[PDB]
Amino acid sequence: PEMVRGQVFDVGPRYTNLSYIGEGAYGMVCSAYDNVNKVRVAIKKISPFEHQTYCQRTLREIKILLRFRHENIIGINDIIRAPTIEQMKDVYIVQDLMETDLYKLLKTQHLSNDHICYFLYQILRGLKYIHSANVLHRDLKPSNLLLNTTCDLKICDFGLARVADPDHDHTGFLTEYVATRWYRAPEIMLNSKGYTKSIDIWSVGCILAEMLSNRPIFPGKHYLDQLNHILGILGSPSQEDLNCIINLKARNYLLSLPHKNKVPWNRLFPNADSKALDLLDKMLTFNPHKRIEVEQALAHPYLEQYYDPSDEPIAEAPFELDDLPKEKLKELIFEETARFQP
Ligand SMILES: *CCC(=O)N1CCCC[C@@H]1c1cncn1C
Repeated sequence: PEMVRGQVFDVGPRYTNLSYIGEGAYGMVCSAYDNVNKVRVAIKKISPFEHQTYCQRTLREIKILLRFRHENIIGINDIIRAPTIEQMKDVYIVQDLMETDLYKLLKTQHLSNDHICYFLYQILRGLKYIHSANVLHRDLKPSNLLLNTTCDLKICDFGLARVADPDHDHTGFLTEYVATRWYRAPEIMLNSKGYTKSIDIWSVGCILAEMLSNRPIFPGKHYLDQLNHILGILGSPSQEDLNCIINLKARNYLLSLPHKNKVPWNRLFPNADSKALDLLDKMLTFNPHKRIEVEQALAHPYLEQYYDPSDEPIAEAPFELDDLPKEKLKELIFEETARFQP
């Protein structure tokens, strides 16, 4: 077996000429030369089988990415594992290699207004398909937006995705949450489990703001600080928006704060296109019921050069793991990956 950094990275004779990339969210990832399709590919090694929560996220991603087929969503090209459940310890997921990502690009490149527009279009076009499948991504951020040399954009990492469940979204105040802090909507900290499509639109809003200035807009240093940063820019919520929060601990926390003024977007982003700021405002709306939806966002004047609903496909087949034990989830991972065996 191929070895990388002194660890097994056993991708078989199909995949040769390995090169270390890094230790991605759930293990090692390498590029490799695909001897069948004659291109370099990305391969991540997953070792989830000792833990039920890791089985769950691995299975979630595999099931979702195998069903989805969309230009702005990363596919799965191939899955490598042992021929039997007993011998299966690792799974290698093979995907199109993408030269960079929006996190890397934002750390050293100024984006033109045309690049911002085109990136936002592609994010929303992918997101339209995801939401049309009744799925929430729940971890949109620059590092999950892959880009190739011609700036084609693909959304990555469906490990934290869920089927939407708006009727069960309500929870109490300061309920712990899994997804990345700077891109978390204000309601996560107040009264929401992140089971509605509006949680993804907030994340896209944060990404848009980050494209405009190369700095995260709400860089919270820990959990409740994130809400401090959001309110610092949006200002104090209105009475109507407070009345939408029935939970008393969350309501009374917001009422306890001194008045904070809205910072105008054109002062924060003096070089931005005014249409980009109007769409930004609508994505970063405090009240998630008033927040713009993905299809409205595509139809916004900022994106008029690209908007074409007939070329913005939806899923044909929209989508309990939570308490299946890990033994059962290994079997389901084995089954979900069987089509890639000879
Ligand atoms: C979800 C992000 C991810 O898997 N990658 C981006 C960072 C490098 C490794 C991954 C990559 C590169 N090209 C394609 N893919 C999936």
